[PDB]
Amino acid sequence: VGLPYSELLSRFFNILRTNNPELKFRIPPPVCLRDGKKTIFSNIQDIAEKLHRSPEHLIQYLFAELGTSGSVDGKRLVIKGKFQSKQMENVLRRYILEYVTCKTCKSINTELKRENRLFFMVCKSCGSTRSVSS
Amino acid sequence: GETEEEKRKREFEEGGGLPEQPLNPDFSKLNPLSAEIINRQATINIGTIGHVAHGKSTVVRAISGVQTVRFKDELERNITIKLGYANAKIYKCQEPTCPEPDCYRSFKSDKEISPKCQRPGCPGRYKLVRHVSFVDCPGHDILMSTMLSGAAVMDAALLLIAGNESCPQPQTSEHLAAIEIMKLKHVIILQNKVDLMREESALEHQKSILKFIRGTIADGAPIVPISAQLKYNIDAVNEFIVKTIPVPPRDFMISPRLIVIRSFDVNKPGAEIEDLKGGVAGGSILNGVFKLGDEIEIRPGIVTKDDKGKIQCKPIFSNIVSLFAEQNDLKFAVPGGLIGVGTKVDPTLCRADRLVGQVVGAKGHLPNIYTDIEINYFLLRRLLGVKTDGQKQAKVRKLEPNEVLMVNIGSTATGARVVAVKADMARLQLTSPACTEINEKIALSRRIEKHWRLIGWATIKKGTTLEPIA
RNA sequence: AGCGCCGUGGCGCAGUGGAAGCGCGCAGGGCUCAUAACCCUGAUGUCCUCGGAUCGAAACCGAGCGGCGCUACCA
Ligand SMILES: Nc1nc2c(ncn2[C@@H]2O[C@H](COP(=O)(O)OP(=O)(O)CP(=O)(O)O)[C@@H](O)[C@H]2O)c(=O)[nH]1
Ligand SMILES: [Mg+2]
Repeated sequence: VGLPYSELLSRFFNILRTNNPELKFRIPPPVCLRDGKKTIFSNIQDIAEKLHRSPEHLIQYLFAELGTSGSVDGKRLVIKGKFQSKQMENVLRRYILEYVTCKTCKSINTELKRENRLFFMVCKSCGSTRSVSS
Repeated sequence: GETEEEKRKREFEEGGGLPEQPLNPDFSKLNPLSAEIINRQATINIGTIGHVAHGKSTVVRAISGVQTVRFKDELERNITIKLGYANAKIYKCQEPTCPEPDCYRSFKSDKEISPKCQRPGCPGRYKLVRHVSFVDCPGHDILMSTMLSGAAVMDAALLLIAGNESCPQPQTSEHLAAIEIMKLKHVIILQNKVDLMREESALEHQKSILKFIRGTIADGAPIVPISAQLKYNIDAVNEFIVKTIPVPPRDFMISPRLIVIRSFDVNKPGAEIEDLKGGVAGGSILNGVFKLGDEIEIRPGIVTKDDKGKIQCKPIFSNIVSLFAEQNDLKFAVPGGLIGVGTKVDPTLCRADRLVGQVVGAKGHLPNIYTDIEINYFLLRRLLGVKTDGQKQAKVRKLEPNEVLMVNIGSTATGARVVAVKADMARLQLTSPACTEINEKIALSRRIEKHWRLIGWATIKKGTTLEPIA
């Protein structure tokens, strides 16, 4: 008898429609600057906010993807190397795909935490515990 | 201005605390729901089964709140070989006024006797209907001995199916058939992913799941849609467990026994050795009431090979330091719940996977180790766990003489050789020791496609015994 | 959880017991009609934190932090 299954399914669907009416669409367009020998990315702070991501971890991940060196200037990242905006856009796309939003379900409110020395991710909307560090 | 820790204390002492168990209670009049038993140990073992990488630890964590944690750096992420344990307290609201679906509440093991209702508007308290243990069964296609043994432990089943993925998950069916092998009916079907489907997709998935459950032995399985991540619809799961699943027949008549699945050396590093503790066997008790201070013997134990290649078996005598169950040290042990029996054994026996699936008997009983075992087998039509791309799920062949196969005798994970094949009967020679106590429901797996594959069930009919050296 | 390693100048090694090092990088100059090659000058540091013997430690040690490899899951 699967009758008392559809009712609690209905209850769950009403829960979903109550909690999450909106059911990412919040990625700032990475408008970059390629000044020949130099490259300046101003959007680094905005993409830090709209993805709820702390700046230092994001910029170190960017430096870990591509072996290029520079500095951080001002609310912007100043890397002296050669990259089209498409490729840094692609790197940000990878980081968005595998860090800000989980592959299994649509969510974003998760953030960095340190659970016995690495960076162990946890969520807020759900309560996840996934060991994503590298 | 009370701190949250002060608030939680005040509620804990207000909830009756956790009273100490009586040292010597009259055991003839004790039932598994008794206040001394129900408050401080788990009387029913519920086991999680599901497809790989869908979430079975998370459902248990959402129910109780006790982390399986997951370990071994590399195993932190892929799969865990050992089982996952957690205790939940089942609390029902004493007020009839609150709706019946949400009155149930599953709390962690440290909750009080009667904690307050978190529903806004109900001053009623919670009564403890039962305490339950959870045995997280790994669901990988390579790891099969641990799943069979954890099954051999548990008494209630919990099936997880993901919605957006394909309906006929094969190793989920393998889990269900393994459950059917050991004589369990009480299975609750869970839909792990329901938020991520549409209304029509969820109904289609339910229709498919129902269409799968027509030929199997289990017929009236409850189906309930939950979410391990969103953490909702927990109370009705407790409802279904309480209503559908009663206590298996387990009283104090049967002689004492143990079945160890896990080994845990207790050697806190950095600490000086002059302050140490014994070796702990993580074992389940299906029969036997154990009290603080007892002499017990691990029957297969020391397994040696002489100069002549003969296997000598030395039982591990041991005195029980403590019977660690649930949260606190307990004066008596309840059958039907996994417990850490800490004994004087050297922790090097309980460091690695050494005491995984081994029989134990207190002093005052003589189980028999065997070397040849007569076994009565019966197989299914097809192998479970192979996604053939549309072509006739592989049919089980008839067994050959002299073939190494994994024969899970209760908890024991042994690789035996067939010395003779008959119409329904076989004889298995073992190099890894195995004992026989009563029947020890057995699972059979072959090596056809690299990793082990379940084929059918069996029960011992006879065997050639060995006399342990004293 | 303990033990093996470490604490940049942008890097890697280093002397680590007189107090700022070497090469690779980068800015600048030199040679050349000119470029590369070659030749010279450089500014970068809490040499991770806190205390201690020490004229004095960055160095010699310890009451804390962070990052690395094993012991391996160490109720
Ligand atoms: N979207 C979604 N994700 C879930 C749900 N339940 C669990 N997960 C995901 O599963 C992950 C945890 O998986 P885990 O419990 O380790 O899988 P497993 O139990 O080891 C698989 P096996 O039992 O075969 O070994 C989490 O990171 C979480 O995001 C759910 O209901 N919905
Ligand atoms: Mg598990």
